[PDB]
Amino acid sequence: GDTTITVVGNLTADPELRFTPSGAAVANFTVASTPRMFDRQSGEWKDGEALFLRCNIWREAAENVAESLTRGSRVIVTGRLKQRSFETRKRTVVEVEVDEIGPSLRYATAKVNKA
Amino acid sequence: GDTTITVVGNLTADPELRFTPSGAAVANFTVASTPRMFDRWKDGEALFLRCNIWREAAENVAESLTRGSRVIVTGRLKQRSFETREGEKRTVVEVEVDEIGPSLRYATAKVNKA
Amino acid sequence: GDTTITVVGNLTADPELRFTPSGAAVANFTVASTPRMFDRWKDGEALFLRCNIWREAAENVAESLTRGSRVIVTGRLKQRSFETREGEKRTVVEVEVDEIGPSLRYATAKVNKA
Amino acid sequence: GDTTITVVGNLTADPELRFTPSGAAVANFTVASTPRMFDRQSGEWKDGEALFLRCNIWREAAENVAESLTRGSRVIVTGRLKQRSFETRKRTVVEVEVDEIGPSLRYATAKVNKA
Repeated sequence: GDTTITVVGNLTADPELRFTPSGAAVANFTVASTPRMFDRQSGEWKDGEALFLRCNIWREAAENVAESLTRGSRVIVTGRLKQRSFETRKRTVVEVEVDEIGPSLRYATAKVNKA
Repeated sequence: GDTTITVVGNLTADPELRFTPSGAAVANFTVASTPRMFDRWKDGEALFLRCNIWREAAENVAESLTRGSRVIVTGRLKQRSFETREGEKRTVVEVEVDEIGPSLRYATAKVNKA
Repeated sequence: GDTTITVVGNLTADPELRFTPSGAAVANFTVASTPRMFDRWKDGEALFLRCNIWREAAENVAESLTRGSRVIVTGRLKQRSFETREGEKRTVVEVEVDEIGPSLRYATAKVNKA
Repeated sequence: GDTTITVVGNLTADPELRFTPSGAAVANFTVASTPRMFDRQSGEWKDGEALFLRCNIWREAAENVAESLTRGSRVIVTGRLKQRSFETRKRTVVEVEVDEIGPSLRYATAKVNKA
């Protein structure tokens, strides 16, 4: 029993594809979820918190991401919340191990190809 | 305090775009979600959820997706209690979609930016 | 790849503890979840989910909760397509519970550690 | 549209109740979600990642938490993911603004009182 979450947002930049020594592909990126707060006084719905989530995806699904998504795409993401330890000069970070992901058809249309 | 859910699965039938005489557009599609563990091992159970999305998105949906497409759907769980004048006691569930996209798990897609 | 949901709401009726002749214990309860925004404004819509939990938890549930209790439920969305030999075409949904607890939003509780 | 999540875990310590200058109560705590990985070789299900989430809850619901929960209780939590900026000597942190919360009846029974 892991802690999963769905994140809707935009990619801060282009997907970053590298390779492990053994050859498996990995893509990393952050998504930016911006909520809209109502403001029951002056103006209608405004822009809320930031929320920058670093997700990393693997092997052949990561290959697909690198080929389909770019800077500032609106995506839907579902994944597991992981926690990593980085060294000072020492605390934690929170990332999203991606299970599924795809371009949101809210403001865009897509041309899909199955493998 | 609405109950929301995320659902991954494949569409069971091409989307059904329709227009309200008020000029608004609507898409209806149902998602079939099916677990699948492996070895000694495969398949297991299923879930069919009637879904609907409104406005622009609905048009993009009907243009981008087809039967069998693996989509990720997020939305709200709506429920109605129909009939009683027949004796019975029926109930149905649907999902008012917020966001939806094709999955890039087994596919690649060219996202025509629009 | 199971579809899970979180649900907040009140129990509609005291839990129904039962024992299987195999010595296992089972709890059945349905949650009613109802949105409620305010001013000019109150109430709106509803959701009834048949729930079931097994084993130890089931015993604790039947001892801790009653009708009207506000619980937080997390679990799995199970669905069955019953009947057809009647002409019709019925479908029902239930929730196989993983975790459940009373909500401390409008209540306090003394958690007898056990 | 915020990013919400459900966290099941245990409180690392006792709830910490303070008060804003105006009088509103606030409770803070971290929950510890430990997943169990199967290990299809030697041993059955093991203990997985850590996952420490700092949740903070407000006014009169926080009062209720401070009165009902203690060190190492198993709780269910549902909330929004917030991101805060702390000063170096400068990056971000991720916390959970709690909506609802309660003791899980998995291994414990509870005696509830309505207000």
